[PDB]
Amino acid sequence: ALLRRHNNQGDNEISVGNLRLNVTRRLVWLGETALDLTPKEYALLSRLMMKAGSPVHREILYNDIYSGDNEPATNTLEVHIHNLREKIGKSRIRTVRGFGYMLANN
DNA sequence: AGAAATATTAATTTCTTAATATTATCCTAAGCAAGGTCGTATAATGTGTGCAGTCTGACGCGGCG
Repeated sequence: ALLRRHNNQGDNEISVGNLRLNVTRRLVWLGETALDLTPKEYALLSRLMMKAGSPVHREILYNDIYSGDNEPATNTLEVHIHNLREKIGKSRIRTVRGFGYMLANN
């Protein structure tokens, strides 16, 4: 409840185009079908959709999926975004060099 | 049943190359404001410190008879 009221502005459903995300139920809906999303990809997608339209920093994402203790040594955020874009479509997740990524609303 | 060891899918770093698109040097041409020099033909021809308040006592020393 807390997380939802603060970040998702109180709403239980994020509606961006054909993407619909129930953050409380952990459910992602491409159009009307359901998607099998790994934990990490779910976290990334959650964050991008909550801050709809506005690019999120790379470091914000890196913290958001990676617990302080287990921090890897190589390219992971990029691969996770790649698979998120493969399961969702290259159009949704636009790349903003230097300052992370952005989910397009328009 | 409550763990307690095992086989599977499955979520996931890790390189790797290529690649792929963005982005940021670079570099020279050119341009514009700024800084430096010349050129002036009525005639014009010598000076300001514009003073300075005796400090001062030996003392050096150059004279100085």
